[PDB]
Amino acid sequence: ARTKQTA
Amino acid sequence: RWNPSEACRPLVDDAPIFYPTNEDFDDPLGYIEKLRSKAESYGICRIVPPVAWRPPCPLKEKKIWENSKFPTRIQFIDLLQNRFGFQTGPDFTLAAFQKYDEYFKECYFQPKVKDLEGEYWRIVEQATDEVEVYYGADLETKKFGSGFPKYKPGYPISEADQYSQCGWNLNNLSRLPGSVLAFESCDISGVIVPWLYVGMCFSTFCWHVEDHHLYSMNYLHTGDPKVWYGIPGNHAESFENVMKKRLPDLFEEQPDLLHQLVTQLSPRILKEEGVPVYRAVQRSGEFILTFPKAYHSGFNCGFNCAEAVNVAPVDWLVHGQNAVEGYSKQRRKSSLSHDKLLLGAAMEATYCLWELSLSKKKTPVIARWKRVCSEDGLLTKAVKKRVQMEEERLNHLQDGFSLRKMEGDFDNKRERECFLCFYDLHMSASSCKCSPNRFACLIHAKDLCSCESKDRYILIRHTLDELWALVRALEGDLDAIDLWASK
Ligand SMILES: O=C(O)CNC(=O)C(=O)O
Ligand code: NI
Ligand SMILES: [Zn+2]
Ligand SMILES: [Zn+2]
Repeated sequence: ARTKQTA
Repeated sequence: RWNPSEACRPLVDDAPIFYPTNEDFDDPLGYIEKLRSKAESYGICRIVPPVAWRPPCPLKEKKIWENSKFPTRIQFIDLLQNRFGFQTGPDFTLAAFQKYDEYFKECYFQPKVKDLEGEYWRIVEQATDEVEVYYGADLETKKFGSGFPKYKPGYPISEADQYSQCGWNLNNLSRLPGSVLAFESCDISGVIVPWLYVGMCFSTFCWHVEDHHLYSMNYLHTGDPKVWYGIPGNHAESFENVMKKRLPDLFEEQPDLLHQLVTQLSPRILKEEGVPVYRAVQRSGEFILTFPKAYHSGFNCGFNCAEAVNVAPVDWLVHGQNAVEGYSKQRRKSSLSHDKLLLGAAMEATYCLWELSLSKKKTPVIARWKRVCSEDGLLTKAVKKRVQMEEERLNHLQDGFSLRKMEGDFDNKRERECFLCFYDLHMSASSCKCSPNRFACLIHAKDLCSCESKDRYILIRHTLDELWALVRALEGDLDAIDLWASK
């Protein structure tokens, strides 16, 4: 949704 | 499978290690601020909590330890440098994953930190065999639970409660007064609500930099050490260049490789390319702090469980700026609304100045906000730069455009972004009669349509006069302070 990065 | 005679442990300078007193520990943001001048040039640092500060981990409840299922992803360590993403791995529990880690280390090594290090980089740099591990990364603590305690009202008083309200509890750090993330209403996952990292041996988090160049705080709850390598922020670009230089084909294939978090490069090569790298060994019960735009990477020495979260003191505001601007040029989507945080900070500070004008009692919060705002203040400088940017951007608009004052609920609910930049438009937006609910930034208002200016308008949240009034208010303009204390 609103988020930090994931590889 | 282990081959110590061919180990490739990179000989890297240590990141500074800090031992805060209880006093220092009572004020997380203040302590981080004192840390800044001493360790910002290192990119990362290791923070050992005062003796006997060891908050209980709720994840160790066997109700969660043995039952709470979490996803993992598969990492081929031998592929991290020389060769793409991580594929879906099997589900695990903490118990299960620890057991498989024990099994793995037993098979692979039949083991201290430098041995594991040398062997890890052995696998990465040189590639005898395929080594395949799992990582339970970026797990939502609102889904899984946090490694820190929470308050339970009906139960007897405990030290657990004190930990739950402690500032270094990562559930509380993001929105401490002094951190502009407090002005983001949404509980953004990862940025504001802490994320969980369950690890096994060789579990990697590849080279990356926090979103919006934020500060990163990482607490290792339990398990084996986590090895970190960090680059100073002021060498970020250099690092990047070296990547482009040392992995040409991977960047020909994926020019956006850096933001993909699947590529690892050895600190040895980095040192031979002139990039300063600093090593840190995070053990159980310890913190690791990452500074703005500080590229960092690292791996796990075995089974562990970490918890990370972003934080944003006022000094971050200049970097957080660059970031979003950079994002605009990269035409990459953001994770938060920067102008919301900046304006929010300015509004809180103005509120405090207004309180002082009423000869209200000076609290620690009021003091902290006053300290960062005046013609020398970091907050004042940030706001000033933003307003200047606004005025130039508006100045560059050709005459025709109409103004409509943006209604406050314009970013609530919906993130609004430049159709081309993905620049967050919390402060300004441009549009035409061609495209309702489709906007551009003030820099790309030109590129929106083909229509003449008759049809062109601009949503403005605050008039230029009001913004400059804000800058003056931070500098002590009492009328301006009165003005912005009303908003
Ligand atoms: O520990 C990990 O797997 C990765 N951690 C981070 O990126 C961090 O704390 O900022
Ligand atoms: Ni990180
Ligand atoms: Zn744009
Ligand atoms: Zn148009």
